Amino acid sequence: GLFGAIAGFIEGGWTGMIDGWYGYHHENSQGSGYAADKESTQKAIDGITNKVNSIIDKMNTQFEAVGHEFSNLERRIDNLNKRMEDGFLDVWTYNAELLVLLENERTLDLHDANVKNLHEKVRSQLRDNANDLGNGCFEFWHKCNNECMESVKNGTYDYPKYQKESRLNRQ
Amino acid sequence: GLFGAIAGFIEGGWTGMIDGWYGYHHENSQGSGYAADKESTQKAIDGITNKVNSIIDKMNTQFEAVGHEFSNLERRIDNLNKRMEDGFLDVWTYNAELLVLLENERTLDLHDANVKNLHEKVRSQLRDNANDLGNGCFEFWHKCNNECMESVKNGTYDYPKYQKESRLNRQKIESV
Amino acid sequence: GLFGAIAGFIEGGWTGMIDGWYGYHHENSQGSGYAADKESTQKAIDGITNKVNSIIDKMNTQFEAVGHEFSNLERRIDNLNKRMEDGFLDVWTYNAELLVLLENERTLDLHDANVKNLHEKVRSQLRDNANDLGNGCFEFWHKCNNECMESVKNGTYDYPKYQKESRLNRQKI
Amino acid sequence: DKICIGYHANNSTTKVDTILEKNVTVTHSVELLENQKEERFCKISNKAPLDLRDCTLEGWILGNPRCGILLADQSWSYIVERPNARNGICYPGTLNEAEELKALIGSGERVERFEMFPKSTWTGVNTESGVSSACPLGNGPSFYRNLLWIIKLKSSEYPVIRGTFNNTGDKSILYFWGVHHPPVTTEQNALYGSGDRYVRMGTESMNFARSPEIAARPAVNGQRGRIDYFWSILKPGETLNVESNGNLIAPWYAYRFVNKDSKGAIFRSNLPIENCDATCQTTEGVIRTNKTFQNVSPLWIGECPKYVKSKSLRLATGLRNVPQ
Amino acid sequence: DKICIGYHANNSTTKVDTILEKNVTVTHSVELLENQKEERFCKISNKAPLDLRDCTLEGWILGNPRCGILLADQSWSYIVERPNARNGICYPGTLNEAEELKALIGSGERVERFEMFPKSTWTGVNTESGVSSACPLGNGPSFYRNLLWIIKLKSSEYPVIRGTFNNTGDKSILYFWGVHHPPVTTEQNALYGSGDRYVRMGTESMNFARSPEIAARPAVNGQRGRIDYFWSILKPGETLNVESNGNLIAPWYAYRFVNKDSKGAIFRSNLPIENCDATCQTTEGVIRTNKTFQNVSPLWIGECPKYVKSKSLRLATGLRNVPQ
Amino acid sequence: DKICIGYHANNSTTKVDTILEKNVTVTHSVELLENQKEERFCKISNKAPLDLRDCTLEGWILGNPRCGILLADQSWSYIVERPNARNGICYPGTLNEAEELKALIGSGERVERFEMFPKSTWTGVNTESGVSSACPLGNGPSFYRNLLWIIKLKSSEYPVIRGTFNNTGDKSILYFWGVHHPPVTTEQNALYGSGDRYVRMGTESMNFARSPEIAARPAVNGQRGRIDYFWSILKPGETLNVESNGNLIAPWYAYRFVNKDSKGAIFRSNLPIENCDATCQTTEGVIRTNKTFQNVSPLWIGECPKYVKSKSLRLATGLRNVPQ
Ligand SMILES: *[C@@H]1O[C@H](CO)[C@@H](O[C@@H]2O[C@H](CO)[C@@H](O[C@@H]3O[C@H](CO)[C@@H](O)[C@H](O)[C@H]3NC(C)=O)[C@H](O)[C@H]2NC(C)=O)[C@H](O)[C@H]1NC(C)=O
Ligand SMILES: *[C@@H]1O[C@H](CO)[C@@H](O[C@@H]2O[C@H](CO)[C@@H](O)[C@H](O)[C@H]2NC(C)=O)[C@H](O)[C@H]1NC(C)=O
Ligand SMILES: *[C@@H]1O[C@H](CO)[C@@H](O[C@@H]2O[C@H](CO)[C@@H](O)[C@H](O)[C@H]2NC(C)=O)[C@H](O)[C@H]1NC(C)=O
Ligand SMILES: *[C@@H]1O[C@H](CO)[C@@H](O[C@@H]2O[C@H](CO)[C@@H](O)[C@H](O)[C@H]2NC(C)=O)[C@H](O)[C@H]1NC(C)=O
Ligand SMILES: *[C@@H]1O[C@H](CO)[C@@H](O[C@@H]2O[C@H](CO)[C@@H](O)[C@H](O)[C@H]2NC(C)=O)[C@H](O)[C@H]1NC(C)=O
Ligand SMILES: *[C@@H]1O[C@H](CO)[C@@H](O)[C@H](O)[C@H]1NC(C)=O
Ligand SMILES: *[C@@H]1O[C@H](CO)[C@@H](O)[C@H](O)[C@H]1NC(C)=O
Ligand SMILES: *[C@@H]1O[C@H](CO)[C@@H](O)[C@H](O)[C@H]1NC(C)=O
Ligand SMILES: *[C@@H]1O[C@H](CO)[C@@H](O)[C@H](O)[C@H]1NC(C)=O
Ligand SMILES: *[C@@H]1O[C@H](CO)[C@@H](O)[C@H](O)[C@H]1NC(C)=O
Ligand SMILES: *[C@@H]1O[C@H](CO)[C@@H](O)[C@H](O)[C@H]1NC(C)=O
Ligand SMILES: *[C@@H]1O[C@H](CO)[C@@H](O)[C@H](O)[C@H]1NC(C)=O
Ligand SMILES: *[C@@H]1O[C@H](CO)[C@@H](O)[C@H](O)[C@H]1NC(C)=O
Repeated sequence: GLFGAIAGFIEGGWTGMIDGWYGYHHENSQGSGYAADKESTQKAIDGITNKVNSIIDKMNTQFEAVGHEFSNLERRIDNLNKRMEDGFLDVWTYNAELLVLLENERTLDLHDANVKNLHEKVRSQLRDNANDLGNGCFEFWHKCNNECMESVKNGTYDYPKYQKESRLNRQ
Repeated sequence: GLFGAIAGFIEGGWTGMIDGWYGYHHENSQGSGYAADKESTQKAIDGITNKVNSIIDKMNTQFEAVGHEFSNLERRIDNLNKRMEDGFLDVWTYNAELLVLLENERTLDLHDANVKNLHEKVRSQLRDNANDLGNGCFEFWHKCNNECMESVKNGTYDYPKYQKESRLNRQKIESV
Repeated sequence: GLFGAIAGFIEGGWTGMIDGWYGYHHENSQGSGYAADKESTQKAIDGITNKVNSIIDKMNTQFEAVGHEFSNLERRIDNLNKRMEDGFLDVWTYNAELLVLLENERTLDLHDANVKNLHEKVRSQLRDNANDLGNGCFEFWHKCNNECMESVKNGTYDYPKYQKESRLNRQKI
Repeated sequence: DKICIGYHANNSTTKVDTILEKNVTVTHSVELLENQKEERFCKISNKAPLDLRDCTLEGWILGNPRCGILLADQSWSYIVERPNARNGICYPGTLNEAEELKALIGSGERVERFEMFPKSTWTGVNTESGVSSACPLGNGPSFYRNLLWIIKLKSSEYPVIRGTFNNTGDKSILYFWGVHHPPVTTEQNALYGSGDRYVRMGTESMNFARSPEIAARPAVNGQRGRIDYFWSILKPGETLNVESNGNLIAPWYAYRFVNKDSKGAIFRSNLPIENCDATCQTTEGVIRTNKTFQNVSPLWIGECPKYVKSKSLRLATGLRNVPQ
Repeated sequence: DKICIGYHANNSTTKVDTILEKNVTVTHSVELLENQKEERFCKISNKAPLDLRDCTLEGWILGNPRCGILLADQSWSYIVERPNARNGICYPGTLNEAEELKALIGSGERVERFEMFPKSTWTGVNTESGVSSACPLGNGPSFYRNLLWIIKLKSSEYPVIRGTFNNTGDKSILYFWGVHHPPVTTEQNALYGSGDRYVRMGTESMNFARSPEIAARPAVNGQRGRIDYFWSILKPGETLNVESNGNLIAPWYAYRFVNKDSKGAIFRSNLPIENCDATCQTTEGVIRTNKTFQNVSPLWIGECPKYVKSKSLRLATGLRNVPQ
Repeated sequence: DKICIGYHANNSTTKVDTILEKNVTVTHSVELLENQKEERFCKISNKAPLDLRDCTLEGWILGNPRCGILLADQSWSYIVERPNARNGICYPGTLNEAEELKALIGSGERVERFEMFPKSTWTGVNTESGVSSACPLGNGPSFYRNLLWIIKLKSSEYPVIRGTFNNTGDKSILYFWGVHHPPVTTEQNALYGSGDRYVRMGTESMNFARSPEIAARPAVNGQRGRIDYFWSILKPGETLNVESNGNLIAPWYAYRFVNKDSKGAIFRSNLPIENCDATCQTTEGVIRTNKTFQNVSPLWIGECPKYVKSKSLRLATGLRNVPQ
């Protein structure tokens, strides 16, 4: 099912992030920008490439009808051949068309899960050192420089390092 | 693929909410009541309707057996026709029976996800202005009238407006 | 899709837990140890067994080719018979091979979701009486003995019972 | 003050099956399979089916004298043949390419019965006295109404007889003929004559020839002799030339044939044909449903749901039903 | 004090494929496809198969004189025919509807060999000396054991011979006969005679008559002559009348036939038959498994897993294995 | 200071269908179905197809005199026959097992044309003047180049004529023959003679015999007579004996045949054959694509994508497109 992120609590996408499917937008004194998430984007590409290739590969056989002819006294086996040829045509049409419907659903949900997981990955590190706006953004309770931003992306964010500074800001 | 809500951390359903699949139950000085979330419910209805229609639509062809006859000297092509007709019958039976099993799973999981997402949606606005009971309910740390209740469902809940009143009531109840 | 737990925020599995698929590891004054959660594990076994059995059961018919022979003047119905035999062979090969790919995915994701749900179930009981480390572990703000651990696993953990001891340890720090 | 998020529940006991779990009670579901039938035959496209009654398909188009009720113009939506109909090929013999004929007629919608060759076509022979107790009309002996059994005059020899039909219509013509095979040479010489005798038919697209095959056979319907029956299609603009010096069972009445523009059907059934209408007609009965599947029969003509072996195909629409 | 939630891991190196990722190590899995076979033939349902050995199916059922090892009643679970069997139709000619014959016998369970027409049926003729070097037994000439080659006595003409068999049994009867086509007029006059000759076979449902077609054909086994072989089924209650004044290869021994109530098989194979039992027997060998699919062969008898082209079909049951 | 998690969006308006929702805009997708073709025929495996041009398959392989451009050695990847080709079976009659013939040739790669029986084979007869206005070459009457119409000498009778061909090559030989059926007894006596006439062909594996069937038929191409055409395969090492006392249409030229090791094709089409290359060649044209599916044609030679009825099959790769 829907994982609630895409067109969810993150209401829209970024036309400004062009180097990846999932990523970050950061803000501090050193300026701003979009940056793709390097881990999740590549892994998604690998999986979807695999899905597309795997689907193509399982579709890589063909029922081949023939142009054989039948006399006016062969009407029964003629019709037999036709019902068979139409039979497999309808089976493979069903398989192809339904697979596309079902897997398109799965693919879109896959991205949704990837975005949600990416968001929780970040939310989990920042903890109470950041203010969750609920829309996919986090406001820092401390000064967060470019390297600080990088640490979040690496998933290596140092919580106890900034813990006291964040906590002391209580109005 | 369970999302943990239905027969999950929300232990049971509401026979009292009859106007929708997913919704709210509120309590305040003005009383209580059930209300369906029409947005998430209607969207689900459209999706399930679409799934059923799409399935019916892909099942909209038929292999048609015929009543042709064969002589006692035509045994081979008789059996050929029979193995073919039984062939597609077993194929379509397989397709139909397995699809029902698989997609019933997905449909039920879909509802679970919808309840979960609607729940996270409310939790995200209330934040620490409310007490998460873990059962799908939130106790407000402030007074929430009907207009306050409406904003939560509708998604316009004003968090900082109630922030001050809420924070004093978490302090007053704690023994520190 | 991924539910983020398996090979996720819980980085790896436990070779030390041999009695179940999903479970716990505890540490306290009385020592440490692994324990399988038997409820969620059994439910998974029942579901997977049913899935496997149902798949086998829908595969429980066979298209049977025959060894009938055809003369040199029967080339057309011979070729017809072969294209039919190869026809159903390709359909069932496709069905089997693709079903395995898709359902292996679903099965692995199912385990992921079960671990995730199990993790939130625990997180919900402990609340702020424990510190969420983000790796699937919880540091208790109070002393949690073997019986206390059992209550968490068994799902009967008494929150207000430990609340004051927890807050005073958060107060002193 | 509190607010709770939750989901619908109702009084439903309806269950569906899932891949992980069987018998799951759900709030809403839809059945896709139809198991209901009216055991009877109705009209397809407001056109009545043809009941063959006490006659077999072969008995009808050959014009068995006991099939008189059926010998006329016919327009059918489909054909109903009764399992044990007694009136078949009354005079013993093989219908050549019988199954292809059944397939042809099944693909047809209408036939117009007309007299192809009047009795006066064949002169110098006895075109009367060609009847048999094996093919009775009423109590008295008779013969097929679409075939003419010609026997020799004892006065003259059996002359070479000829007939011609030029098909100038737009409709194809289904016609029949035969070759008589007497049990003993005595009868062969008495009915036709000595020497080599032949029956020869030809058109622009067909060339036919046979000779009598005299053989002693077991009695069937009091007859040890045989007739090899044949059928063919005279295409529009084509011409049929008939030439024989003996043993000829000549075409008499034939059918102008109209090909059905869709699949036709021939049902083997005991079910009553009634005054009713149907969109979907199976061999087991009428299906009236909006459902996608049916377990009733693989054999049908109108617009029917897909046939499967399933007892039920129920899709969950609502959610897992969990009343408190 | 702390508690962690986690998941199982073990020493499994077994891998499965998923739609998003290949070669994924899992803790538990089950293989659905069987690729192992015992290359041999075993018994199905406590019944031994029939090895045709050095004889072809036609050679067996016609009774080729070198097939004596097979000359008896036969009951088979299935039939094994050897690729290069030398003993077939020894005397050159065509068996009409050969492939339909194999299909019928393949659909059979048991045949009982009996004498249909004893030599005393045919009077006024030579029932001995009906042999040829084309069908040798040892060095000396011989003939099929189910057929009687009748030739004229040196003294008299070939008289009209007659025979009758009423099938009063409940079992269908498979019988064979033939029409001899000598190469030259010399042999025709010497073996049977001048004038028009005939072979006449008939039942309630069949009418057969032929004359000899004298022609010199390329030599096969020293023979410019030919025999047209035929086979048929005498239904229970039916009667066969045989009438001939020459060139008849008469039915001698025939078979009472028992229809197999399920699919039969005829395997063309070199595999040895052993003393063993099997539930699933393919043409490539025996499969013993509780698995759902098999990689061995599409051609089999008994209860076999579905045939697919796959090398492996492995379902994941456990989860992704992540040891530490 | 803040950080946000988000996802890609762009100007893509490309849509896909899902099970829950139709017309869903996505950032990235791939079309799996190919609807485009070059309406023409190209080379498969760098080998050109055979253009039959103005001749039907029968007219070509029988050697219709107007098909002379094709009467030579031929090597094809596949065969193209044009719908309304004028040069067919010119002398009226039926080609026996025509559809099996077309199927065999379609399974072929190459034919080598050689002279099987030269006119000098047949002694005591007239091998010239064997022509007809129904098979004209230019203005003058003519006949097939693979067939010899043999008639009686003016002076002598039609003697029993014989011919023999031993096939000592490794390739099978495709050959043709016929039986002439005059409309009236007069012509039969004039061309061949009275009494019983026969046409007899034989090999180690084949037995063929026919007699003239004299009958008055409707005129086709100014001919009331007919020819029954036959074809067969002389296996390597086999021998063909031809024996006739009349009414023989003799084999003259035949073909050394090369069996194709895979499926061959015969396309009935008006599309032009060109010097070009294709991996996938359909009957409707060439498909050049990396796509998995195609809606163009079920009939093809070479390596083609799977045929379906779909108008589009588009898989989502990227995500739901949601610009700011
Ligand atoms: C989603 O968000 C809010 C949920 O209640 C709604 O915004 C509130 O709706 C009130 C009810 O209509 C509006 O009423 C105003 O205030 C009083 C009610 O207290 C009315 O009598 C007035 O007519 C009206 N206008 C003024 C100037 O008072 C409020 O505008 C508003 N309240 C607040 C605090 O913002 C949205 O309408 C709702 N959207 C829906 C239902 O579509
Ligand atoms: C980015 O993350 C990686 C790990 O994901 C960091 O590398 C680790 O550094 C620690 C030391 O602090 C080592 O104990 C680990 O073994 C390292 N991991 C690996 C895989 O080698 C890396 O330092 C991070 N980069 C920054 C700038 O913080
Ligand atoms: C699922 O529901 C069916 C409802 O028919 C149950 O079927 C009954 O099961 C008993 C034994 O358990 C059997 O006698 C019959 O199959 C049913 N009895 C009836 C209809 O009286 C079934 O048990 C349920 N559980 C499954 C299939 O696991
Ligand atoms: C069917 O056969 C399979 C494989 O031959 C058996 O598989 C096992 O399941 C048991 C369950 O307790 C495991 O302990 C075994 O380890 C499995 N086998 C392997 C090789 O891993 C199975 O026992 C059979 N079916 C049933 C119902 O038992
Ligand atoms: C067929 O080949 C085309 C190459 O022209 C493939 O399309 C390209 O795919 C790459 C990788 O995603 C893109 O960067 C290009 O923009 C695509 N070019 C297009 C769409 O014109 C296409 O994916 C291939 N199709 C299949 C089914 O393999
Ligand atoms: C209650 O349940 C019955 C059967 O379980 C159903 O027919 C009915 O529609 C339901 N609702 C009512 C009675 O209001
Ligand atoms: C009758 O057939 C002849 C040819 O035999 C020809 O005149 C025409 O096709 C038919 N006659 C008419 C008037 O159409
Ligand atoms: C893996 O460990 C288990 C548990 O001890 C045991 O089966 C064995 O040691 C290993 N399995 C294999 C197949 O080697
Ligand atoms: C994955 O499958 C098997 C592993 O046993 C191997 O043969 C194959 O090469 C592997 N594929 C890749 C890309 O490594
Ligand atoms: C064969 O025997 C049965 C005995 O049931 C008899 O009724 C029948 O007439 C016999 N057939 C012939 C041809 O005599
Ligand atoms: C499409 O791209 C252009 C160029 O980058 C930019 O204006 C915008 O993203 C889109 N254009 C419009 C008119 O929306
Ligand atoms: C989707 O796109 C086309 C537009 O004509 C058509 O299939 C349909 O009307 C549209 N809407 C839906 C819901 O399919
Ligand atoms: C055909 O020719 C070969 C020559 O290699 C010969 O051995 C064989 O006996 C011949 N067959 C005949 C004449 O029937």
